[PDB]
Amino acid sequence: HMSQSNRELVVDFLSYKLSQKGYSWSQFPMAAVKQALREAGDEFELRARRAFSDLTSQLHITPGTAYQSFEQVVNELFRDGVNWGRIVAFFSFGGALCVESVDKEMQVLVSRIASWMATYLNDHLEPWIQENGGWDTFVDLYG
Repeated sequence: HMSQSNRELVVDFLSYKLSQKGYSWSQFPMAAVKQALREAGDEFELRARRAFSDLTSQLHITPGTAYQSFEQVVNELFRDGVNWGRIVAFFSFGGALCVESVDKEMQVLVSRIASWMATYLNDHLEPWIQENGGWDTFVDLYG
């Protein structure tokens, strides 16, 4: 399924980001997409250094936060619709939310942000991804 493999991209990117940053990932061709996406998230974070401080303060995530609040905040990245750069920003933002969750001693949220990201990607982003050549196109652009 497209939807299972999207779930796998999310868990890979999150695990990679948590490992990279000194955190545990223990609550958790494909290989080329995963590799492209890890690298694309590194490049974006080094260059743009976005804290997404607007989005994070709007969501102010806690174990009581519902998917619909996550969805509403993420939509702000897509207010002019989807493109590849905004998808990269969405993965990097979810990795930032996992890191912030552990830092707020809300480690329970990591697993939940992973499900929420997979839900949002499969629902809102996959239609555009498929229309635009699927994840192969992401590899064509990002190496």
